[PDB]
Amino acid sequence: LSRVDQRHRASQLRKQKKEAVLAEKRQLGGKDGPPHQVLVVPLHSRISLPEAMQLLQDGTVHLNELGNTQNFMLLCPRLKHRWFFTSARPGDLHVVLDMAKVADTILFLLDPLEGWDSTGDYCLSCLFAQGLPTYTLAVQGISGLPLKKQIDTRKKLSKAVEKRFPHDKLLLLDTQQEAGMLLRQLANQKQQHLAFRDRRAYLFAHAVDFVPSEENNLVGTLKISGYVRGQTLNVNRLLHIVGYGDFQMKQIDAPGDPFPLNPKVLMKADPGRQESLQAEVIPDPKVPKGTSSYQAEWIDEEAEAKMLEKYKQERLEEMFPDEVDTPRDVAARIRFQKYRGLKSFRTSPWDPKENLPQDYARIFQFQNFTNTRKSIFKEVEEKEVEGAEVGWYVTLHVSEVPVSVVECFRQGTPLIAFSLLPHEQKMSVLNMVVRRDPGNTEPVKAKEELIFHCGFRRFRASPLFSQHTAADKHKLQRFLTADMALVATVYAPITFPPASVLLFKQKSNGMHSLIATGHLMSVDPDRMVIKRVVLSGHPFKIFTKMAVVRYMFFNREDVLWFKPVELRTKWGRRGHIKEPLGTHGHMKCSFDGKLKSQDTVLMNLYKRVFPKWTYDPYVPEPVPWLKS
Amino acid sequence: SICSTASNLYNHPQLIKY
Amino acid sequence: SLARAGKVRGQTPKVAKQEKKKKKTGRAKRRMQYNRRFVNVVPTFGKKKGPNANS
Amino acid sequence: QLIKNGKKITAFVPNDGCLNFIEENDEVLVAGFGRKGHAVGDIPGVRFKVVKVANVSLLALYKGKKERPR
RNA sequence: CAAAGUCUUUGGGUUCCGGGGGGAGUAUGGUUGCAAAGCUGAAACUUAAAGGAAUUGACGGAAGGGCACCACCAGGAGUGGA
RNA sequence: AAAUCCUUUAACGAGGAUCCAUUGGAGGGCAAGUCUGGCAGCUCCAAUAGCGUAUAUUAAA
Repeated sequence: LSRVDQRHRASQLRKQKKEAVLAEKRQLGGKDGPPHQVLVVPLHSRISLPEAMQLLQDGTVHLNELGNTQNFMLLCPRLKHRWFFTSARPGDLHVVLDMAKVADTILFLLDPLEGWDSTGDYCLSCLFAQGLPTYTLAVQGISGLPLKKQIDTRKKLSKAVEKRFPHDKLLLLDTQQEAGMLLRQLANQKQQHLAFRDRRAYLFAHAVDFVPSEENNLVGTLKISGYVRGQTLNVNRLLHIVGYGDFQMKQIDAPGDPFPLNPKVLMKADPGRQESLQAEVIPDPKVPKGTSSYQAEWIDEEAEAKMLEKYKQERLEEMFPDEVDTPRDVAARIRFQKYRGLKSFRTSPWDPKENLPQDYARIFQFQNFTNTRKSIFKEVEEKEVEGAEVGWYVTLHVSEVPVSVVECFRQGTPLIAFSLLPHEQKMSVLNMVVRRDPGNTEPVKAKEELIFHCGFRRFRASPLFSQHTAADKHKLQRFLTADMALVATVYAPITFPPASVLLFKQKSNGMHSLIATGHLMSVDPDRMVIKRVVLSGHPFKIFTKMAVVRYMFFNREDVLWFKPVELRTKWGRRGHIKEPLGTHGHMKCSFDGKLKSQDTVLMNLYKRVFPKWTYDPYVPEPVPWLKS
Repeated sequence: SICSTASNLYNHPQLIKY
Repeated sequence: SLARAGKVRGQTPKVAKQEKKKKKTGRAKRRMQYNRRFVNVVPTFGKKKGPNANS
Repeated sequence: QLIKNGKKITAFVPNDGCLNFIEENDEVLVAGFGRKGHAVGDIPGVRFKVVKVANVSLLALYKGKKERPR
């Protein structure tokens, strides 16, 4: 407690934090980092990115290319730094979302006369929702105008971008010295540590070779040679490629770096005893002929029609909460067979181990999720496994890929490869909290077949949408509500949070249009969804606290079937039913308040609901996106 | 036989007990 | 004990906005607020109907 | 937890349902409440009304005028 | 209240000492004492009141009266039994 | 210095869905709703091209 000793404490704290920062900066880019990787996204159409990249290219270049795309290595010892540029087109939703989830600094190129473009807006909302590693804006046509329109064009840019990107300066690119300034900029930049990527180990694919087992098998050894950017990739673990499912690999080896900072041997084998294997599901499989019983007891455009009927049902289930018109011919206790009423929706119990389908025999339920996650992340952090470290230019010989993967890479599509943590390939019940972007106003029903990006995956699925409360019973939603945040639920592979939740929908022929976006809640089948049904009525005889209501049933013993379930009333009154009277649907009901003639007596019925089993892993190849 | 039934607890998923 | 999260926000009937015209903004609002009070005033015996006299 | 000293802190989120906006391990500009360190009238031992969640505010997220990077 | 007065019309000299209520006269330190303890003396946190004078109406598990066989006594008829 | 802005000026540039004004509030302090629906609309208030919130500090003290 003095002038000197507390300044000394300030000195110790500065030493601690600067040591932490110089620990985390040198190990990303350079003589330990793999390279520093920059992805390039223009937005408009007027950007001639060959002119951009040829201003940007120069140091020493090392020019790779692909069939269509053209990524390359860049090296300068002057800054002692490795860049790896990779160019992309917006709208190419598959390619951009597959290699900006493993990119490490995103460079947005912009036209001078306006900000985003609509295809770029689409990709921009996608990249916002799956996590920006680091953005850095740029423009190209500013030198072509003298000072007047130059300054005013920059002001129009900073006004047209600060409604989306609230604070950033526009580093212009006209000269190759502007490229030098841009590279000096992108060397020293605070990397937002994306929390999903660091908890695993992921390779990019710099080169792909293929050796088939037999060529008619169309299965064979894949050869991914690239760097390692995550944790220490262990060899007993599995591997996933983001476009073509998950599959277990055979050989890791470390050939030399083809491109150093300045100018067949393997370290590990498989052994299958410890190597976890591909068990995607549970691997275990004198009355008279005349008289009655009475005296005997004394003894193209159909799609638009479907759309307009969906808008009708969103009106009839959004003007109204969950109103259901009553059946008339079938006995109304049979069609509502497995329904039971709760007195209070929050409080009254409901056994979570009661009515499990034949498909709940094919899931892995965690007992304690949070501590198992802490144990797995604790083994990730403070341990060292026997596999190769970060930065190691390694090749993986993967045993069991098909050939069309190799052909899609020879097109120019990027492959990635991230390993799995223990219990990440098995299927269970996934719960995603999610909201709706105001880009699409299309109705999205309950069991719509959609496409998910839940944490570096790509799969068609069929959810059930829910209220998002931290209680036991959660209500089923019957449409995607345009402004609340809901919970979708799907049979799917299990994935440890955090993870971004993209959802898009086929408009027509591969036009994946974005609808929903969010993050990954607790994954467990115990969260049971409760589907509600409101049965309506009308109080056509009104006495003091007792009323006769019709149009809610049509038999008599239906009321004898739904007898203990309490009514409720839009004016707040909480009564419950007495005897029925009619042979048609009619009943007397006790109440607490007096009943208005402008009333709608209505009861509630509940069941447990659960999603359908669709985990078709393949996703159809998207087309370039355009405006509606 | 009106608003109640059996529905006992039988067959669950693979619980990875922490 | 985290009980619930956002129960009253998304469960209102989400009534959107109607259509009106603009206010006069700047000086003409002061001309209106002067003339609405001190020119076409009604002589009032107790002054109980306020500026938002809503039943 | 804060950054700049290592103190751990309970802080408050103002509006309804806005706890859904925040996920664990996210940069939060914690701001204090107004009675200079005393608690609010209703809440025991809670000092600080959080404003910003990852360089946008809660008053935009509560009105939906912006979107949240992560 | 003959001072608890001469005090916003605020200055006769002069010592100690109080700044919401708790935490608390606790800590901890110094000091005295054989000891118990005495003197001096915090803070973290918590709470919107704690308090001081005076001032009024319902319930009485408070008391007195007064009435009634839709109360009792003395009794009748009973009902309640089939 | 050479310019830009400012000033002077030719030409185009105004019907209200435009060339559109927000930020806070409407139980009291404290200005303004016992309006309508389950926080929103409508109306109104103070300021107004500025207004909130946090913190230091001063007056009220």
